[PDB]
Amino acid sequence: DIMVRLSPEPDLARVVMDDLLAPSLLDVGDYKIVVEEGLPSGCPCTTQLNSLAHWILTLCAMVEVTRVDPDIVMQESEFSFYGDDEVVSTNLELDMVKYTMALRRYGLLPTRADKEEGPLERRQTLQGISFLRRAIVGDQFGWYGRLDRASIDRQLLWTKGPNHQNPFETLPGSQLMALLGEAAMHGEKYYRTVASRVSKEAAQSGIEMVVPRHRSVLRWVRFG
Amino acid sequence: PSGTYAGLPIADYGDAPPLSTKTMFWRTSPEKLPPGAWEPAYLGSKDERVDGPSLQQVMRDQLKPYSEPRGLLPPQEILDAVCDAIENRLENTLEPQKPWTFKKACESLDKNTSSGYPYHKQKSKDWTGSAFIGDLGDQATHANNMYEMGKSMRPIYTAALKDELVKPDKIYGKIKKRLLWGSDLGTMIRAARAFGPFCDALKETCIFNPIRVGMSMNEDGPFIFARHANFRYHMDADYTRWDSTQQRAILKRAGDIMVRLSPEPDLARVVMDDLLAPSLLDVGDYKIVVEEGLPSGCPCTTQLNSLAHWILTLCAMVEVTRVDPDIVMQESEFSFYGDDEVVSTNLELDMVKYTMALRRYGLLPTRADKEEGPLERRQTLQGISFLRRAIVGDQFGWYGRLDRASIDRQLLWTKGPNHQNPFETLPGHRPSQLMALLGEAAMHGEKYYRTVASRVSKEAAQSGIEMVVPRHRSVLRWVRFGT
Amino acid sequence: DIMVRLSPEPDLARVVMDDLLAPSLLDVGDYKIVVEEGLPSGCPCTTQLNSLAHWILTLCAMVEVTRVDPDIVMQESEFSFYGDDEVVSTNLELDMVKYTMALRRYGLLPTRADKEEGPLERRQTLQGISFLRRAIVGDQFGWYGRLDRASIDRQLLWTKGPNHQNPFETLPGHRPSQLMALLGEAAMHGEKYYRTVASRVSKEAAQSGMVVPRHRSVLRWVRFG
Repeated sequence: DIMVRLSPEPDLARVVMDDLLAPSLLDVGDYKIVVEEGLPSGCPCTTQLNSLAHWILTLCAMVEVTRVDPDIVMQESEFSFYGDDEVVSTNLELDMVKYTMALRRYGLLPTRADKEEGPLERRQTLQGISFLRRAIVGDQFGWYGRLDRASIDRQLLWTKGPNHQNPFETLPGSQLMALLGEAAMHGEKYYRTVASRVSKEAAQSGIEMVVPRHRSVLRWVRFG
Repeated sequence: PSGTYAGLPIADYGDAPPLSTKTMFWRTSPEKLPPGAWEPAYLGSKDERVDGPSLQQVMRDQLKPYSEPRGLLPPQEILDAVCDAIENRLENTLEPQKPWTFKKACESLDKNTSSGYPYHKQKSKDWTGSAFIGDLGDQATHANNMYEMGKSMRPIYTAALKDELVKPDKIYGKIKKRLLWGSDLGTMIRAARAFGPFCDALKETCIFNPIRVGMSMNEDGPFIFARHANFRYHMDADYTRWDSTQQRAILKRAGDIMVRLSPEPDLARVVMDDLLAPSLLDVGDYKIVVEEGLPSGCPCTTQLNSLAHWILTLCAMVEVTRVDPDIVMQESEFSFYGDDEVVSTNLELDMVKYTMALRRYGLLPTRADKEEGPLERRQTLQGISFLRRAIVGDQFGWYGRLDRASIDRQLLWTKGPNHQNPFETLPGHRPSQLMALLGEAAMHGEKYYRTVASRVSKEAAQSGIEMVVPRHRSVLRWVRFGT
Repeated sequence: DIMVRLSPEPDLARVVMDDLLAPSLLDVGDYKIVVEEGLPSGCPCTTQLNSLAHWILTLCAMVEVTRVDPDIVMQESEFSFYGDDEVVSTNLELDMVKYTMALRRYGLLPTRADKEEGPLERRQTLQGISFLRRAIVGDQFGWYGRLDRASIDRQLLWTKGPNHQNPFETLPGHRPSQLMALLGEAAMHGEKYYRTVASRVSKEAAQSGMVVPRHRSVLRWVRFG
């Protein structure tokens, strides 16, 4: 309804949204079944819609805990929503017990990092939080998001290509420089490791590639 | 052979010898023990002090914790960052070393301990003063050739029980005897050649790095404690079952650090992979498979354990404070000797969440009052314990002082050959240990020094020769300030 | 008196100290004059003696200011004395006004770093204070004393040799250990200054007839080694 009211052609978007949010027909191959609830995550705009829903739910929980009007929360808070992914920063003293209780009451499934039962954790610093598979870090140059180490090693182990049946087939056929950049934000040690791996790899395939110094590629990815 | 021994899988049959029923501790005088005094641990079915279980049952009781579910692993980003920080600090601190020869690795071993599998022979029985010969010589040569070839060998550990003075409740009440891991000569030599350079280079910087393995309390102690006292808050977690509760992944990170700093990294990688693989412990009846815990048999096991302790502590502090590990490391001073720690820091640490993260990692920290709850944090270094010493400070500086009870114990008990009745009086020599005891007693004042001096004079005037009991001030100056 | 009473032959040392502290005969070339006061800084022990005097004076001022006993001062404080050079660390709440007043009353001439009149400055951190012409610095590895930059550049500009008249004459002689020690002292200032000093040393070695290590190796050698 928000998206329609904010659209330049509200009646046509109203019809399209009513069609989108009606009980959906999912084709599982054998039959077409009717899914009445959940999110139909197929449409191109589904990410914005999902993010707006996340925003609504979060604000609702905070108004249920603080009992103050949503504008008060929203002027005292900064939200970041990408579908199911969130980062919530706020100045209000939030009772995390009741916050988690209200979240679980809505049907949601919030989880602690230790995967144990109990209330959600709130920290006094943004460092360490994860967003878009990256960790939020800060230094004398400012804040940044750095891809975790597992994803870098993983993309060093696997490359994308045409569809095949045995995942352990080696492909006899860019991304390496992006991996080098993402590894530069982890220090000179990990950069040296990744640089050795890429140098050994690219000398077994295609063409040679310059392996920059840590400081140069770090400068390029941080301050472009 | 299949089955389950003490909750742990069975792999093969046991070639280990029977558990020792003797003790090395002798009484110094035929007088009656004071009530509540300490006595050597339970000695088996032949122990005439109590009727207790078999030593096999006590070893089973000590092996039960190794079957227990592990704790949670720290967050991966924190772990990677802290391991990189530790490795970088060691690179900045450690002096590069030259690879160890077979001769140097063979001369580094203690020849008064068992060779382990398969001979269980005292190393000195096949020692020439230069290299190994005989059975132990062939074992050593095979281990060395496999080391040079970069080929893997699986270590076979031998289980034993520790002979030591324990509180009487551990003898006349619920009987307990600490579990010891002995290693085989081949694995000893492999680990020596691999990590001798690293351990020695770490020992040369026992003052500037928290791994305090190899330090001398009387010479290097005061500096360590002044460095600690430069900081605001001080704590000691005093973990219970440190080795049983360790996770092999943390030990693998520590071993990666130890290998990356070694002069022969490819060979040390193979040796560490062999050390940290599922361990084969020989409990006498069977050879069982211990998949987790710490195999505390190898010569480098102390450095490895200390590094793991460092990793875990830093991880917990970074998980609570969310500040970078190097920032912690310049705002903190650690002292680690295996399971023993002293942590000094300026950061305002939420001891509740700190203890929560520690218990989440599988560790078992205990309060001083032995009651459950959060860890204690103090604003002074005074009272903290490290290497069985108490940290004290005065106008001359800081120092480590042996407790009074330990002094009384060493006055009551002396080490000698293995016997069956701990209350037998030793007719033999301790002319050197006694002077050290006099020095340790001097740090308690002239009264306690007079008492200890009376006891020493009485003990040496009823036996052998004698010695001149120096003035309090002279021996105090001698033990405090190097002479 | 302290130094004599602690010597193994106190009666023999007494006469020598009485001779040392008596009105001194200073030879200024034309005459031998009588210096009744001051410190005769010629004897081998003159530094220790001076330092002991420094100790006394410092302690006196503090007990005159704090009104607490000197042994309590000394167990609640840490002193460092090298003749006229000192570093005083203490936990006592010290009125720097009365401290400087008592020092100037004793004939001493304490000076601020900014060369302005007023009481002495006390800081809550040991970092930055100077002792033996070196600065006290601390890092994640511990504390250390590092020679200032000006002295390093000066020793790069000036070298010791035989006595001559024109200070701007260039010495034609071809210094190993001196330059290596200078490289070490420059290493404790960071890789930037170490690179500059290393370039200067190499350039000064291309006019004569060593291995210039990486910063980290020499840094570890001079810090821990």
